Amino acid sequence: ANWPLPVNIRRIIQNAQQTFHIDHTKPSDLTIKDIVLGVKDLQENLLVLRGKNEIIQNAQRDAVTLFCCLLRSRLATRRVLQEYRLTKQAFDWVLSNIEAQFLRSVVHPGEMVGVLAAQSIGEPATQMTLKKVTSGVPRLKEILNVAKNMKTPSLTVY
Amino acid sequence: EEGPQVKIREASKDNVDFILSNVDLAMANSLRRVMIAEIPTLAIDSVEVETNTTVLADEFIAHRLGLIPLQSMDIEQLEYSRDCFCEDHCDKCSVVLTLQAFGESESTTNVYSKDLVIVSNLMGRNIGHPIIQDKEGNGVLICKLRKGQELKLTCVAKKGIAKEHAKWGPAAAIEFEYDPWNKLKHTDYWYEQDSAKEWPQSKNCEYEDPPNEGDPFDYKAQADTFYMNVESVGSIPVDQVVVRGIDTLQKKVASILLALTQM
Amino acid sequence: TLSHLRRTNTPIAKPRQLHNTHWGLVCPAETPEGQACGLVKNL
Amino acid sequence: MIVPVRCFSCGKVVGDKWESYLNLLQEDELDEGTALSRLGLKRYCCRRMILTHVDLIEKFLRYNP
Amino acid sequence: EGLVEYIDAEEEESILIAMQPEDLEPAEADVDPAKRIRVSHHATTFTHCEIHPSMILGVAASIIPFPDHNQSPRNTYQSAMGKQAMGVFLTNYNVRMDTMANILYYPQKPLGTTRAMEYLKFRELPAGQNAIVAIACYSGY
Amino acid sequence: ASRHGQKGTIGITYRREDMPFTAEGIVPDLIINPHAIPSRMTVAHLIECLLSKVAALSGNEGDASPFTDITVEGISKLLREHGYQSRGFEVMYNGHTGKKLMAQIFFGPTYYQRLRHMVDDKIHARARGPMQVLTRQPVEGRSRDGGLRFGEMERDCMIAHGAASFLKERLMEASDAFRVHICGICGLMTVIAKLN
Amino acid sequence: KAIPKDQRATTPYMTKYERARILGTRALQISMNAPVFVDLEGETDPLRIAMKELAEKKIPLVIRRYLPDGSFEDWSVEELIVDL
Amino acid sequence: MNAPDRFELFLLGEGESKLKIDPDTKAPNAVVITFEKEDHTLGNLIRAELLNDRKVLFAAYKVEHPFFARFKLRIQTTEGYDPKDALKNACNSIINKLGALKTNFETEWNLQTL
Amino acid sequence: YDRKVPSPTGEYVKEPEWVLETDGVNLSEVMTVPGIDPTRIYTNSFIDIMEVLGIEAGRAALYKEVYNVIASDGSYVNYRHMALLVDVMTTQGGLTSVTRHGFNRSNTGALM
Amino acid sequence: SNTLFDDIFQVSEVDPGRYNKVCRIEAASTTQDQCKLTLDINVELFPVAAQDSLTVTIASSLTRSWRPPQAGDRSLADDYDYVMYGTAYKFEEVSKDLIAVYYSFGGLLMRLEGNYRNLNNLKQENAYLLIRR
Amino acid sequence: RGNLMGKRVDFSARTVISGDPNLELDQVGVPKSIAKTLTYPEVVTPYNIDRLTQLVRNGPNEHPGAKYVIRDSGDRIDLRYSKRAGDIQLQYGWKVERHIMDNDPVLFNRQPSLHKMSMMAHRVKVIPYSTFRLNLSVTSPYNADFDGDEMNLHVPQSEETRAELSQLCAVPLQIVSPQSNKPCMGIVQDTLCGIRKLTLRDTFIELDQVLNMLYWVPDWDGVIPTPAIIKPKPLWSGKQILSVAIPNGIHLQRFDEGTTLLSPKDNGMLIIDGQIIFGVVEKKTVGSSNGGLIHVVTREKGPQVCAKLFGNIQKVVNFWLLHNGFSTGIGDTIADGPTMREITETIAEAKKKVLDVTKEAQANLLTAKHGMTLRESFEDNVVRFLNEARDKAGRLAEVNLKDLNNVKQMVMAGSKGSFINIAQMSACVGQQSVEGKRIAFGFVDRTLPHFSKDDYSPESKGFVENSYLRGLTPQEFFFHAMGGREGLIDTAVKTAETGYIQRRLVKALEDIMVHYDNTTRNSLGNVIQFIYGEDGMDAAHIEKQSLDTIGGSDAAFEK
Ligand SMILES: [Zn+2]
Ligand SMILES: [Zn+2]
Ligand SMILES: [Zn+2]
Repeated sequence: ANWPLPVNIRRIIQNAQQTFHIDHTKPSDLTIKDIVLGVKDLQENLLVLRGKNEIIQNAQRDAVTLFCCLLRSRLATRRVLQEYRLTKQAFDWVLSNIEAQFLRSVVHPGEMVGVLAAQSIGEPATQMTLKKVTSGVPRLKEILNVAKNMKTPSLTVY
Repeated sequence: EEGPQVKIREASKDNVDFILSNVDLAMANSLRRVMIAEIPTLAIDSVEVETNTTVLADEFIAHRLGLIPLQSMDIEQLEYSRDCFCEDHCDKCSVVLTLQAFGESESTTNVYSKDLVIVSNLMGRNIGHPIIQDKEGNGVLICKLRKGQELKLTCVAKKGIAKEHAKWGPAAAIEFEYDPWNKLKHTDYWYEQDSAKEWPQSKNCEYEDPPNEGDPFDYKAQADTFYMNVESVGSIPVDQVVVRGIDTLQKKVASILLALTQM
Repeated sequence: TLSHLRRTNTPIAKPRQLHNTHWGLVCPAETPEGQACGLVKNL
Repeated sequence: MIVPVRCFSCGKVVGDKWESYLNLLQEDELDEGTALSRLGLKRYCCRRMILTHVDLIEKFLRYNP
Repeated sequence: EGLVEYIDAEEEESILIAMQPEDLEPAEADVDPAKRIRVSHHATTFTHCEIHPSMILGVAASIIPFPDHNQSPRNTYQSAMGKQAMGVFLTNYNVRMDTMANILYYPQKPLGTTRAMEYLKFRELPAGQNAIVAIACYSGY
Repeated sequence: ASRHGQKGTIGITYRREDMPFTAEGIVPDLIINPHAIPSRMTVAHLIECLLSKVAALSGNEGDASPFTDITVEGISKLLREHGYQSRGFEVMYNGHTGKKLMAQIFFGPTYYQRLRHMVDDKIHARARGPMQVLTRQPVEGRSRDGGLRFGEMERDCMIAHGAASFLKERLMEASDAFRVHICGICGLMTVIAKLN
Repeated sequence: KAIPKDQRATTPYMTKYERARILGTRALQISMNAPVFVDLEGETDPLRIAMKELAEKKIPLVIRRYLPDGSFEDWSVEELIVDL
Repeated sequence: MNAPDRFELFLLGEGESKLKIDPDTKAPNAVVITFEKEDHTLGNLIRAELLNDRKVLFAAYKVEHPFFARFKLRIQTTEGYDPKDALKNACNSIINKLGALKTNFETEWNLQTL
Repeated sequence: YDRKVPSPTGEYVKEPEWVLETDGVNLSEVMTVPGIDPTRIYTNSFIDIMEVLGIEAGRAALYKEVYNVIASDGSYVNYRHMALLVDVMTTQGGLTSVTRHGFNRSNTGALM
Repeated sequence: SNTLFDDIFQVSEVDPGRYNKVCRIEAASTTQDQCKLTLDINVELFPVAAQDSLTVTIASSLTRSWRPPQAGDRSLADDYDYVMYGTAYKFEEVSKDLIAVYYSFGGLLMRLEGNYRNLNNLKQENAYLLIRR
Repeated sequence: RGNLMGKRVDFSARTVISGDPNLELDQVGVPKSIAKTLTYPEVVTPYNIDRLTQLVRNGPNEHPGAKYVIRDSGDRIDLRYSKRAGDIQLQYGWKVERHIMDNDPVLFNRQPSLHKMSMMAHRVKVIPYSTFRLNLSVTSPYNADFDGDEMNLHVPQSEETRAELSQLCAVPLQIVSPQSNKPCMGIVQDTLCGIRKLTLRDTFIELDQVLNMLYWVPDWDGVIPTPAIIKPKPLWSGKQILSVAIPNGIHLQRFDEGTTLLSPKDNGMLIIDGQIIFGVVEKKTVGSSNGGLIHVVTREKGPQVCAKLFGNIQKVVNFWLLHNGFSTGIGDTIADGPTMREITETIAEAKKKVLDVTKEAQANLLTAKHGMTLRESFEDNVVRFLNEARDKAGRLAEVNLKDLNNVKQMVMAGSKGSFINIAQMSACVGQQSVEGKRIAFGFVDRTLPHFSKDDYSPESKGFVENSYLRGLTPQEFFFHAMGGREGLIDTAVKTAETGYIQRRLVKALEDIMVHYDNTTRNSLGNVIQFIYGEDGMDAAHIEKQSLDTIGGSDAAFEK
């Protein structure tokens, strides 16, 4: 259940927990409609693409599915109310917040991922130097070259 | 008298083990440092080489000369060349010694500091004299010559301090301990079983009462009483390092006071 | 200087590995890093 | 190369104790250890200074010119 | 007088060699807990005995103190650095005119020697000083 | 470097005072960071100190010969007889303050080498000097006042930083920079330049 | 191959690289004794100035975003949002 | 070759005054006095004395970088009390004790034989 | 092997399972074998996984592989990074090496 | 200008887990069996031991830079021996007819269990801990 | 390769580097001389003439000076020779190649450069002596250490160029690296080793120091915080003051093994409103970890604020340690007398096991596991037997180590050291190995000429029973040496082979970038990914979060 996703929601929450001094003794001013419909609406303003057509409008949905899952499981009615006594004000803030952050976590056109990746793999590779299989550099070499004569073949059946 | 008070135990031409009590650690230290680094002294700070048929390099020899201890009692009435209005040096801000040595015999001639020869006019002030504590009276072994080797120098000793250079330190080494039993708990000893059986016991304990088992921790006590000892190269008598030390530190302080004023 | 005069070079299956038989004859430690490691030996 | 004037570490003049030290060894037939202490060299910063010195000059002087 | 022989790796194959003579030829008839542990002299066959294991080393490593209380590779590093050390490489450095020469002002024989430095003339032409060191976190510099 | 594969450059020099000191008034000529020890497992180093200390004290040559029965105990036993903590630790006071140091320190003498290769012999630093006649590119080595290699690898990084302009400025305005005239029909440098 | 101000799909938000080039280019003009469209609260460094010409959307520069086909979209530093 | 002359450790150069007094901005009745060509010896001694005055609410000091020999003393005193005075007093109380120690030592030194 | 598995009650539990590791490859014929779960059979020989299951699968293993190289070393690397690699290695419908025999032929300009 | 909790405690255990100037004390409450206490105390400045009668007090009075003496002749909530200041972080429902709280005195910790404190106990940073005899 | 894509450029500099604890993370110490050489073409402008002319007057050999003055026509007035070098009235439009001054932006790199982090922009800080001086927490990205490494510096020449460095390649901007999607700069050596101590519950500080520590932090709000203690003595805790370094609004929950909002072991971590509530501060908190006080502080307060976080934490902790001291000696490697006993025999049984296997095997009683030679199975056993032995004698040693033991003391901070180090330095070193097997029979049927033919006992084949402390035996030595070598060798190899791979990857992807339609295509335009990383999200702006909907019983998902 632990996967790297943009926007550390947990934090935003804590950052409302004390920015609005929320007391876990009095009741919230949140309407079940507020939360539920709010969380939903939030999911409409995340965006990563802005074409108005079908195809792209469907990609956009894909690239957000997961995060949203995170988002929904976190910003759920009980939770919002029972887990972290938010208030229409705090909650309302937390949303406007996520949106912006999300939008900030998008890649910028120009980002030279080609290299950025090549290096991200080459480096931790030059950190490798040493239960009977071919690993480390040799193997990585085996792979990148797309060798056919691999030393440790194997088939793993279930 | 007033605060700060001493209790000399030992004393001689070179050392002065003494107890400095009712002072702040900050001071015990400031004092200690100053002794080590800011008391002025005369020392060769320029060597003019005329001939060196030796086995040693010029600057190698020059370095050693600088290190050779010179008298410095009346240094307080010798100026800093940088303040003397002369061009370069004079007899108001320096002391020039000559070194001339020739390998005469075929039995290795040694060159000691006792061979430096004051050429300038001391002007009747005790200053710049190859200090000699040898038994045989040959202060420091400067160099050795062979069959017919020459060494003809001319040094100019100037006023200076441990800060520009260590050759100018009069102090040598200063012992310093406080709270021999760790009553003050300013340390946490490293042990394998009994930090008391593994760690030695300083002479200084004898001059203080133990910790008394069940007594609580004295959380208000600070550091009073310090057991020091000043060794002395000798350009200055030990008593002086302590005094001049105290003096200098005192002047340093005063100059800041004088500062605000001119401000 | 001593070390240079007591040096050994081996031009060109496993030759840079310190080898059993080397005991007693070649220094187990002294050898250059990388490049010619194990190839340059020292008696 | 000649006895260091003064100890790197603390500054205790030491160059005026080499010959003294040597004699204490040869004639007084003493062990390096006591010889040192008698010369007033009580701390190790000042004991390694002499104990370790390798008076190479005595070999440089045998070179004629 | 035949008390020694010259053996090459080939003949080495056919011989049994005791390390220490003593510790390896007494009959087994309490042990210092701080001394390392050695196995035993199990062999009614010894034909030779090592002059001295410290001899398996050579010039460079020979100057390392206790290289037998040191991680393998660190011994190799030191051996490569002892050759970049300064000191008097020859008492006649002054009479030799050669491309660069580095000499130490006050070379010191090491307080920590090796019974094999006597032959490598180290104490006579030392390369290094005996500094008072303190392993301690100070100014963080 | 010590004698145990542990090299290091100086990072600053402190005068006697600023240095931590021994109650005896002894101060170190050198200070190394404890952190360069756990991992390098270069224990002998530590030992050698224990030994060299005892030795200097008792004016005895310390025998750190390899395969011997010399123990860290037998030594620690000797050093204590010499009035010192059996391991090399010694209460020390902070030079600035004079106060005691809450942590005793490993203090003793250790043989240290002065390796060649000294900063000043390396400090090269050029700002457009002489260039090669063949490539019109900066020359090699510092003895010649050359340029530093901004090779392949450095380039990739710049590309990775997305700093396009800088790159151009590095691979051009500094080093190779040349103006050529071309035929607007056969892109060859076959155009006779008669500027006047 | 142009693209009307409408049907604009590119990011409304300014990319870091775009702003770093905008910042550079204006900083450079400012370094060449060019008119400053802002009031200096006491700034002297071209860049530092140019930064403040952007913080007050007063930098007459437009970015032309080429797509990968050849077409493009012209965005003005006035339009582009600068979160970062 | 990039080493600074030793004397720059105790000799003020051009445009360097022994002290500079700027008013701290964070606290009230606060002042940051920068000292030139002075190290721990003074800094810490004055910091310690300055902490004996019960009208002193704060007092610390730092040599921001070993390379250079200068330091900063910060002082905050009770409303109506000027730290510069709090500084003056301290230096004095210091000199006085010092003189004292000078004497008492010289006394004892004279009762000594050897 | 160790395999977490949803328990009837909801929580993931550890239901160890027998697995056969092999010292030799021939995927094409082993899946067909009965008893094995052909849904999960695997191999570190991506090439083979390619020829047999299609290229989209090959990409998978290709990554599954690289990943293991890097993670067996405790080290982590964000997906995307390796992703890009594998993909770049997998867009031309086949397994294109990082060798010259692969990407320099690519269709690119001469200078690259 | 208040006081928020008074109560004598009986110390049942004193634990010094690899600390030489700190012990974690657990003393029960005399009177109401419901109340129990867990606290970190500097045994170097304020020893403690097997079954002691400890008086506890909380409050929030006798945040501007700290000053020290002078007032040595002024205010004095010094009717105790040992005193600490801290920030409370979490209020928890021990469930049932009981409720607990957590305070941190610069790392020295304390957990208090009871119930009528719902009112007498603050909800913010402020919180001094006073102990005597 | 060496002339077109890799050239020797002008305005470059290189020297030895050394750490400087009073330099900001993003700065770099440039030795005066180097600064006096490297220059920067600044055009004359009413917003500067005064400074510019003033420098031109200072000349090329006093630091804030300059060299060369460029004019309209394109002439170069050389400021070191020139009857008119003490003249020269600057004219708007002219260029004054000035020395590199403080705060200039410069590209600083260490080779090999297999990262972006290997090349970063630093604020210049001209200083005495001749080594580039760099902040320690800039150490790892460049993978430097100060045993002699040299580093290269390059100076931007164009106003744009500078901007490109200060806005994209600045050290601040690089703290949270996209590769590991976590930060790439932590807190090391002293600052780390110390910060931990400074944190221990047992650690308290008083007035005089507190006041210095506070002042030491440059951004101090000068508001002395109230002591954790006000009783018999007003004492502050370590956490107390360190918290001054941490800015406001930073929150951080942790929970290690035995944590419990009362962490009896001063475990986990709890930071609220930039105030450290509970937990010792070490690697997990301040390291360059994922959850880290750094990952959080970068994301929350801004790159720069977090850039500062370093110096502050350092300045405070360093000072504190400068006065607490810390060290290590042989002593720290000595184990309890009864322990070495328990250890030595711990091995004594391992040997008997090997021996008991051996005799079993020689009786042909052994049952060969499937797929392995009875011989293979034999070996594997002994190797396992011996490894465990080492590991337990080792563990056995690790327990003695008192919290006061400096080695253990660093291991706990996570500032150097690991089980292994202790285990080998203190108890049995271990079974040596070459080519994944225990030492071979270089000689006929034997390891050395000191053993009898056919002898698979541990001593014979490379099992170093002793510790680095006790010392190895010749054979042990030699063996351990063999492995030692195997290491150094593949060391030299694992470097080149990798260096090569590092390139093939770089060339292969070189030209791939995220285009303006959020697509990922190479030069040709051929789409490679329809959305980068499949979510078109930038790697740096990501963090491991928990999807609260996958786990837990069905009942708990409902409750
Ligand atoms: Zn004069
Ligand atoms: Zn000494
Ligand atoms: Zn043409």
